[PDB]
Amino acid sequence: EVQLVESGGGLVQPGGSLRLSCAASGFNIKDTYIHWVRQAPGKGLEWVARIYPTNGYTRYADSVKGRFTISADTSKNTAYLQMNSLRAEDTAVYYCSRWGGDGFYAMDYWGQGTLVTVSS
Amino acid sequence: DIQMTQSPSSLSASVGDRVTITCRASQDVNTAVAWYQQKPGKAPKLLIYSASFLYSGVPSRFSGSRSGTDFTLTISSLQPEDFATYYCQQHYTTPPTFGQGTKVEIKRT
Repeated sequence: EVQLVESGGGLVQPGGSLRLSCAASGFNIKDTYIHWVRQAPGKGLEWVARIYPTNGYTRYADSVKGRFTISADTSKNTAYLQMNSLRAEDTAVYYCSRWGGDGFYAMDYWGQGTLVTVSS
Repeated sequence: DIQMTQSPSSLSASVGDRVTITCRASQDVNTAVAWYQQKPGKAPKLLIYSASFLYSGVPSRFSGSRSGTDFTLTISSLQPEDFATYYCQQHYTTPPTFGQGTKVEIKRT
């Protein structure tokens, strides 16, 4: 039942805020790295952040650095993306995924996508 | 934050055709390249990892190869369900970065 389920997107105006959810099932968040990857309406895939839920390690893309925070609740087996100070440019379908395991750093499982629209 | 340059933007072909997508890494990335497919409104799906290994369950008509900085995906005999968009990715460093995509469409006429 290895699956990622996302939640939390909607319409939100410029300079607003949103918390998306990626709840793991079938495996455990602490073990793997969790990625959020977005995809703007016309465009391709763009990596935004990453977290290792055992040690708490995060890395972020420049676009998002300082505006967004990725976090993990290991008891709940859920990761989060807190997106504050939302620019119109962040409108995309957000996807969390994982790295399979050791020596397997391809994103083998992804969630369905949650859409964040940002306009007036 | 190595860029992956993907050729072509799109192509048209038919059921049964052999097709080849290419990605060029701007730097040496070793073998740390994966290939994803994505159909519209759906999430990506891993096809190939470590530049040439088939992920479980993916159709044996798919193969990856590498030569230097160049990574190639061939689909040897296109089936209906293969008309989708394909992305390469490198994950050798942070950020993992993606090719801009190749929509593989059917020639209608």
